[PDB]
Amino acid sequence: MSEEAFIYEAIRTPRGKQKNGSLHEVKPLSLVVGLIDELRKRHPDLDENLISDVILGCVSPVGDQGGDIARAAVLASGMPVTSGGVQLNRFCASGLEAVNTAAQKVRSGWDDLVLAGGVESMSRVPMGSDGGAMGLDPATNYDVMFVPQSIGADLIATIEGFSREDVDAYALRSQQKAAEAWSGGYFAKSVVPVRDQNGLLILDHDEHMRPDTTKEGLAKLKPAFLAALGGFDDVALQKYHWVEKINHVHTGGNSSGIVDGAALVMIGSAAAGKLQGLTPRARIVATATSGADPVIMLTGPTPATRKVLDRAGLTVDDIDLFELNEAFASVVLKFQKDLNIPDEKLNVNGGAIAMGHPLGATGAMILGTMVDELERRNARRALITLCIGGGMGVATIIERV
Amino acid sequence: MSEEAFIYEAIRTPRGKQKNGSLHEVKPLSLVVGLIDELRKRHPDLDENLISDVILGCVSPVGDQGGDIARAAVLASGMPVTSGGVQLNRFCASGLEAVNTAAQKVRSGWDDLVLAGGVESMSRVPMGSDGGAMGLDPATNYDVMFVPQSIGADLIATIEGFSREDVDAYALRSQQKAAEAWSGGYFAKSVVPVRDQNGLLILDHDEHMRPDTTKEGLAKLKPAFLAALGGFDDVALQKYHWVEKINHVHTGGNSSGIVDGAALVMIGSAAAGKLQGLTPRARIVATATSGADPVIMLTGPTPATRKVLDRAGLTVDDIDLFELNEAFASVVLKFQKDLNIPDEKLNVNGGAIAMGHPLGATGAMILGTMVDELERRNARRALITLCIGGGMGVATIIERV
Amino acid sequence: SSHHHHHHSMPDNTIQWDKDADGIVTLTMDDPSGSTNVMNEAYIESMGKAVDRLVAEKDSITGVVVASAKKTFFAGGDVKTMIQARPEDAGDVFNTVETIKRQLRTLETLGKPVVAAINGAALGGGLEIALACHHRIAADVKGSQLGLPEVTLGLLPGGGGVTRTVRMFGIQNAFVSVLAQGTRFKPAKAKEIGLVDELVATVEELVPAAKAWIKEELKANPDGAGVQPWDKKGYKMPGGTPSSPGLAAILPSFPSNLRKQLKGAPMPAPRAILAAAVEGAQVDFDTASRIESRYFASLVTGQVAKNMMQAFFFDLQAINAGGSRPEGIGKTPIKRIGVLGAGMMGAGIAYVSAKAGYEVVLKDVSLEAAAKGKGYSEKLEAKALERGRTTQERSDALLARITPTADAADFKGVDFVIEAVFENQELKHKVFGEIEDIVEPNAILGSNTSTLPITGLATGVKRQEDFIGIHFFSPVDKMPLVEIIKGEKTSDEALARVFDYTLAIGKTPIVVNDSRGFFTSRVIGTFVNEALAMLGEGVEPASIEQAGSQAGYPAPPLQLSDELNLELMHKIAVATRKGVEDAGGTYQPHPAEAVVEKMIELGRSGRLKGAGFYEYADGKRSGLWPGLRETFKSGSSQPPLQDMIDRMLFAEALETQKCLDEGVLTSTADANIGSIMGIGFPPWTGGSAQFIVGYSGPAGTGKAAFVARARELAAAYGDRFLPPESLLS
Ligand SMILES: NC(=O)c1ccc[n+]([C@@H]2O[C@H](COP(=O)([O-])OP(=O)(O)OC[C@H]3O[C@@H](n4cnc5c(N)ncnc54)[C@H](O)[C@@H]3O)[C@@H](O)[C@H]2O)c1
Repeated sequence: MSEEAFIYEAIRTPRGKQKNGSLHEVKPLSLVVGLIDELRKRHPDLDENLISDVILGCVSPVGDQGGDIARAAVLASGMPVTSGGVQLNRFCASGLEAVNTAAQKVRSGWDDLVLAGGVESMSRVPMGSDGGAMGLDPATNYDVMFVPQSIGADLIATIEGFSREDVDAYALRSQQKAAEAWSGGYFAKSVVPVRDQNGLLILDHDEHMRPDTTKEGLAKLKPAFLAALGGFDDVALQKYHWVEKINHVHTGGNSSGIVDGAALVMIGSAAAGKLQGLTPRARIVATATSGADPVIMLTGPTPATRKVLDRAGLTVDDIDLFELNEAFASVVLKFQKDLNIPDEKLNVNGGAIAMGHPLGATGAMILGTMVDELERRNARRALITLCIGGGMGVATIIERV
Repeated sequence: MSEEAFIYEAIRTPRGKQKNGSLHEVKPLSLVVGLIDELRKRHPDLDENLISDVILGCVSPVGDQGGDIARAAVLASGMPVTSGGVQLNRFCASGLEAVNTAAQKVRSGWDDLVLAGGVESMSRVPMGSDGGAMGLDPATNYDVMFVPQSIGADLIATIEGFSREDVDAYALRSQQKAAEAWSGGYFAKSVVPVRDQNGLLILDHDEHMRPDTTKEGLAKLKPAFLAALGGFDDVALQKYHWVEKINHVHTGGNSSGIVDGAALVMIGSAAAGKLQGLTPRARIVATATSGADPVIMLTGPTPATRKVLDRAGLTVDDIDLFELNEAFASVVLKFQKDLNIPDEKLNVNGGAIAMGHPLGATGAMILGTMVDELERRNARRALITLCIGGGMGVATIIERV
Repeated sequence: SSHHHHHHSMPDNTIQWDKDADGIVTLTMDDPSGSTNVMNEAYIESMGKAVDRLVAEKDSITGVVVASAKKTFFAGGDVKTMIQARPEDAGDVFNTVETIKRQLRTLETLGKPVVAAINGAALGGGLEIALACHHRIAADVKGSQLGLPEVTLGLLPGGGGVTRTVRMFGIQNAFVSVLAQGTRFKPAKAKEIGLVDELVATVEELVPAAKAWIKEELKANPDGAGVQPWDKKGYKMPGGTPSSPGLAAILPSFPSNLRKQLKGAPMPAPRAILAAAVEGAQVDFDTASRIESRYFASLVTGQVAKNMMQAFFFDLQAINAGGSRPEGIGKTPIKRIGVLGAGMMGAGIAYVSAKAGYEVVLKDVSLEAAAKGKGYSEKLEAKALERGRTTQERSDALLARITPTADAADFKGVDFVIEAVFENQELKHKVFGEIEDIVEPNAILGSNTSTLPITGLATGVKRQEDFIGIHFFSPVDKMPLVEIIKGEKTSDEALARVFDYTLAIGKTPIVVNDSRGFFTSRVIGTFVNEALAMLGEGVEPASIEQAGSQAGYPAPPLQLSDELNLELMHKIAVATRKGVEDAGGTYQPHPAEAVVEKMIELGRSGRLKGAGFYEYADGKRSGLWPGLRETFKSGSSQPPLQDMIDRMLFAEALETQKCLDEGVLTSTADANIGSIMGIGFPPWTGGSAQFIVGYSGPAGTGKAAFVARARELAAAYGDRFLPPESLLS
């Protein structure tokens, strides 16, 4: 609690799409090493021995992403062998959980300078490749009513009265704001183009974006068909017995995109920044971990946001920018409806519907997205949260410096 | 230092051996739920909504151990859906890293009461089942000079002049002290026997122990036969060019045993324990993460131990007990030789050579071992450290309360 | 570490030993204390000795043949012991199935071929013994069945049935086809799915064919002889193991699909079978077998298995043994049956009587309608001939026994009368009175009425001693229960003669004394009325249907309320109101009657009109009526779902005890099987009467906890939940 945790750098790779994507040929280890080299370029005289850990979120730590990919990034990039390296998995919030853990390690006074972020090469390591204790054990799956995230989003839209046109209207809004952010140059400094071992460009933009999306194009898509396997609808209605039928409104156009990407944030104390000649950009104000019902897994962002607002001593009116991951459109509309979030404050530079949701890295990507927009708008505070599988939730408040 | 991190409970399962093991039929998820239910038995009026996170280390997070097994333990045990759940992997220190991160989250002020530990069912999910970002990439394996731990251990013995009789003498000491600790009732309160759904006993002791071990029987054993694959000796000697020949002194009797087990520690602030009527057993004085050469992969404890001693303003003389994981005998004799650790302070209740090394859970197992031994001896401080794959190191100093 | 139950410090011997000149040991099972071979304590010791001897003489043994001297090969386990297993006996139950399976595992790994000579029914542990063999030959004799039906008793195949069937077929096929529903298979279908390898025509060929297979297996497959596919180096489980990427992609959907087919009912046996199957496929065979043991003990010591074992084993035996049949009555064979009424019921009644081999004279008004009921019986044969079950020799004999007619004098020589004419007492009197003197004086005169009391209907004939109620359920050809109703004038001989008829047609009888609503129609009325009351109180209809499905019923109550006409339930209310008002008492209306009359007021009388609680389109039931929530203001009353469940289950359980107190029923076994087979009471309860002695909730387990929970419901929802004094002290 003593030491304040500051963000000195927050960068990410472009997000390459799932089918015939530019980043499919890139190993996820290389996605992190490139970001490490970008930090070295922005700080040529950085004493890397002062870096005590590298914390990466990764939801499928298997194959290309197994064996502590954070430690592999430390060794492969030639970082000092004392610079740590640890992988963590908290499902969709792993990217933000790594930053929060890095901040909390700084606050404990026992760590000075830490790299935090995530990496998820979903084109190479699909979701569920790591198996799962809940999914593959029938006794746990039977007791804990397991249901995919897509069914929870449809249940939210059904209970809240979110029509297919309502969720598609938000999906159109995300494509527009993501296109406007790239056109205005908002992402020019934080999106680090991925290159090969020869320096040749591989990807410099978020190729999942469909900036010419129309209301007519979204209306012609078809609902999701772990889903498309029998049982999950009846299981959800067994707990939500007052709901008669689930309205399946979510498609590939109003849900987050399967993409590859990585993100890296440099967090340290004020003394670590002054000693290394690093200018602070934002201060980690407070973090929170909570959750809601594990069938409606995506209602977790609401109690996690109230929890972090309580700790920081703030209210909704004190936050200039709200950044919630766009796993599904109904989740964001539910979050906006509950906390009365103004529309011009919510996901102002587009979200995962347009740019993609690289599971282990999305939390650090949208965190650095708010570090840039707070600077560009000359605004003060931002709140970043993500829904989680299993019914969890994580929220973080940052303050521009 | 405004918020201090206190250990209120520290329990573990008995360690079941690799072949014909008692715990082979037990899901690793079930190993964690049993410890969760034990904590409930010791505190029937505990408000589990105050528990904000469950942090489990796991080196092979795949299959039975995939899909965030910490969150799986939260849901399967019926804990509040707000109780978090995150899996991490820092190789052999994952268990102690989970305790450190829990303690650091408490000191940050943004977490109140956290369960921390680890689980590793090596008889069901063997080492390397998760793949590896290094071994899968030949260009990276070729660059970092990957050399397995057992060969780093044999290389330590050759450089430091440790004979086959020397490493077998320490192994005999481990078997004797583990047997004396079990016979003396030291482990009666913290080793929670594993039972089936019917309450029938599955395992109540560390079955990997060989209490009747003799020096003559250890000599009849043969050296270890991944290190059996060719090239690793020549790769190691290319890095350590002054050594002409590696003396392979390590066998299955002087190295850590492959076992199944789980450990769980309850960590919280003073106000959180007072609120739930919890009596503090020990205090986390400091944590540190450092590293050593990545080819030797095992000299990490020495800089990590010195780093945590400097962080707490202490020296070796201020420490009553030293607990270093017995991954290999030469690792412990090297650590003892460097820091001049007295023999009466080092692994006083035996170690992994006798009881086993469940990768993800060991760090939390040997930490609770020192919590009990400090109470039993009425001593003040204990330092706990584990060597890590990739040449990393983690050390923690606890103080009896 | 032993093939025996005791290994410290004198049962029967049930196995003979024959070793021929070629070293083939023939183990012939023959329990001397019964006609059925069973996995009792005597078998465990007998098989334990033989397996000890098979190992000791292995240098002189070339093959093993398992056979049986009884008509059946082997049938089930020791249910009288499993029902007494308390939770503190879990270790004893665990050790018992481990000893049984260690025997089979030694027989399976003997290094020699082992063949099962399946001469008859191999059910439960009987098939598990044959599954331990390397080759299964079965005689295609009639009456023989094979399967693992211990899920029907609340148990699981704990003698290796789960483990071995998963090794043979994979996780999905073994669960769906064999384990989850305990399906019984005729030898031809047992060979089709793979439970049986060979078929022979008679039992005489079995042992010689088994020995011939052993002699042939040794010559052609010497290294693989006596080695199961899963004990070979390169065994690959069908469909893959849980680690396989193809199975892991669909594996998380197995529990959710099972939760769909079970609709959320608290039936723990299928859950444990799926758990033991998947967890077993993750480890070696021996570890998988021990995991199977622990799940087996978890079911045996639970209350749900004690409910099902009581209902589907003990209660069913007591009924089939004649527990409600009058004492000391001889059998009176049936020469020619005569059915008065060719409608939906009389068609099936004439079919099930012809399928059993009885001459049936079917009468109706016109010969047109007299053959429309027979046309019903050709629709079932033309579908049983397409499914390749029966023969054209049997089918042409069946339909020949059904004689359609409109001549009343055609009832000459008819000694059994089953009337299915419409619910009109003057009509039943008319149809009977025009037939009593043409049929024999020795003839039974039965009525299929569901509401009209047998006492009043019997006064239309002279031999009221021969008048009785024979109440089938629709459809007749599938529903197993026959509710025999004893009128005031009904003789014991007539009751026993109909009891013999019910067993002769393959159905299960219960004896009921004459009363309003009898037993089935009365008890099920409290179930549908309890749900309509909840709808009027303001409970969401989707929650009410969810409560009925999760309670274990086959159809939710509002849906069932549409099948039974709402103006039919309203008529039963007016009929019962006149009965109480004529007696002088004041009729207190059930809170559901105001819901019935409100729905009838809106012209939504149910499925026949196409409008009820559900909307209907093209004969297919659509969703729930959207105007239903505005009518009853649903959503304003949100009680816990478990209260809705208990309100329906307790309503029927209390009404069952009232039936027992009033003497409507004679035994608890007739009440349990009557409620299970008759009205669809959830099988996990073991019947509406077992539900009292087996209730389990936060209050506890037993009759007292039932009384406490009933009063907890009474103070919250109405005095109808107050228990009768017979359940108190
Ligand atoms: N429908 C059910 O689900 C159900 C359930 C239980 C009991 N029952 C009882 O079954 C009987 C009705 O049987 P069903 O549903 O097959 O009949 P149904 O509804 O098909 O009735 C029409 C039949 O009545 C016949 N009929 C009318 N007058 C006749 C006469 N004088 N002689 C002979 N036949 C005459 C018609 O010819 C035709 O055979 C009633 O007693 C009813 O209470 C019916």
